[PDB]
Amino acid sequence: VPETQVSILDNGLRVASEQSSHATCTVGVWIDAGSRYETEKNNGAGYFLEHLAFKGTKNRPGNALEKEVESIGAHLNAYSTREHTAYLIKALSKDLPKVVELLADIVQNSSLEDSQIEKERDVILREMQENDASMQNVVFDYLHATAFQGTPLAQAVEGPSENVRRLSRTDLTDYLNRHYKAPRMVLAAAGGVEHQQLLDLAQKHLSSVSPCRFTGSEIRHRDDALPLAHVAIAVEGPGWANPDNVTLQVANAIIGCQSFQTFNISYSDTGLLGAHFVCDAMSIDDMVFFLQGQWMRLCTSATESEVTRGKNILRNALVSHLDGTTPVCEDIGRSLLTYGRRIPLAEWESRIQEVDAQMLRDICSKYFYDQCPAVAGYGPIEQLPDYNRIRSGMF
Amino acid sequence: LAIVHLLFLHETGSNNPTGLNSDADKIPFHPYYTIKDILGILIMFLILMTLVLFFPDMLGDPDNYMPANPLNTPPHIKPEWYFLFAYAILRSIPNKLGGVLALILSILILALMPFLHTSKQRSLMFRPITQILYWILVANLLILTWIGGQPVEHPFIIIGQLASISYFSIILILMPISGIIEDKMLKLY
Ligand code: HEM
Repeated sequence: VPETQVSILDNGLRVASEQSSHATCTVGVWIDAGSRYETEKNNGAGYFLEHLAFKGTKNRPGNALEKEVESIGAHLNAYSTREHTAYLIKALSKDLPKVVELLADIVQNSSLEDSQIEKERDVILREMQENDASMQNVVFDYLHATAFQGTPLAQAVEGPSENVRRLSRTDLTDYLNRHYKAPRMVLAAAGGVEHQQLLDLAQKHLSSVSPCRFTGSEIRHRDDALPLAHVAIAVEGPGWANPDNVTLQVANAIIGCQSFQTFNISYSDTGLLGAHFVCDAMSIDDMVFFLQGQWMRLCTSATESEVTRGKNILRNALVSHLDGTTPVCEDIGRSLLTYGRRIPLAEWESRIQEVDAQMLRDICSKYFYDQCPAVAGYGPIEQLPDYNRIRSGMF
Repeated sequence: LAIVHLLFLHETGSNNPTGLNSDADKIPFHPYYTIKDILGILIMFLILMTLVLFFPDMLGDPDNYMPANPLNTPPHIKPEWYFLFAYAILRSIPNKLGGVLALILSILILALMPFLHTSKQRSLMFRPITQILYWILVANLLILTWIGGQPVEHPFIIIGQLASISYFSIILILMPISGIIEDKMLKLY
């Protein structure tokens, strides 16, 4: 697998690339700026700037931005999490000169038209009025909240409607001018790109860029008119950099009622490790029990075969050139923002093959057993057991 | 018979001190009302062992340690405290039969109690006049417990006669009339 080569410019912006023989490329800008860096007076600034970032910059007033990035034939995407913001474009590699330039203006000298500002306010607000339809997102945004209380991590990426209505260009300008610093930025490229050409384009454009504690808790939004119930139970994830994350991923691969997914969400030295399941009310209790059993099961039933199993499924999850440019870029941007380097797949394979059953049950015992859980329920959740009961697996 | 009790209750569930439908707020029993019952068991055992190990004869009558004199009798004979009032009631009615019947009714009046409920509210948490009548009922129950102890002579007798009259009149007459008045005050009747 070709190595990911990283350079660093005057601004501090990093320029990471991973050349591949695929023909198109996914060039993106990551920024270490999310809802964790907001201070409850600008709780929707990143989301609302993510809406305003494609509505024209001085150089591209009006629909120019979308038009050109449309004409070139590229797909323009952006997303925001609690810790990272990404503005990425997938286009024909021959379009690199075009691409970099457009992206530059997106992350700098973006001209928020107050006309649009008002418009987006409405968009965000109205969607939020309906964002309630995404029960799963709801469950996952209180889980974050209930656990990370009194901590920036709690505030959702979207932010409270209140703030959405009460936001102004200057505030946005601040978030933009405060959390868009060049040392906290990665220009990541994946696919048919040359690293020297991308470094020269980053020098030509973009060379101008200038606590958290886990709280055991439970939030039971009871609404009996909903047909199905969604319940998430989590404990404190190790973090992004913690080595044991890998032995925890294998544990998730061992676990894999209904829609019983498993998650290991990682933030800067914290996270949520757990399971989300949707079930008819009458079975919620049973399901809860099962999940708990499985976790302690890892603590007691790490059959080597299953250990291997989990390792293998993890082995087939690692992202690679095969997965495509975007998947890879995305990994390059997150790796330079979180680890400070791109971890190659050989190092991931070494960290997977060093995992055995004994260290898996050791790492699991440290995190699942005797760890107050964070419970978030939504729907007909009367038969969902209360905390004393949940924390008390007793088996 | 108690086992029957528990069954006839789970069909309906326990009541709450507000007297309202508690279906919106119910919790498990294992971790919430079990440790509470364990604490109550511990406190009841504390009172029982300080009754046994420190004052073992404050509730009994010394007469017990006297082998029965098939021939002689205790100058002062009294039924035990728990029933003291019961007999107090008897002592009150002049007629022997009357006493026996009233005595029985004393206990039975309770059974008769579910047919005397004339209020639209189940509990007495929001019913102050019937609360006053209830505490007057507890008061003259304590009075009847005291009278039973007292010997037959003035004025213990009159109190006994009144206390019994007041007991039966509060349970039979005063509480449903008070519940009607309380329903009238809330613009319900
Ligand atoms: C043999 C003696 C008795 C025993 C062992 C007994 C035991 C119990 C137990 C274990 C309960 C369930 C716990 C509770 O409700 O707090 C209960 C409930 C109840 N018992 Fe008794 N009981 C006895 C006599 C009585 C008598 C004489 C009455 C009537 C005056 C009575 C009226 C009730 C009522 C009304 C409840 C339901 C109260 C509620 O939960 O809101 N019991 N009993």
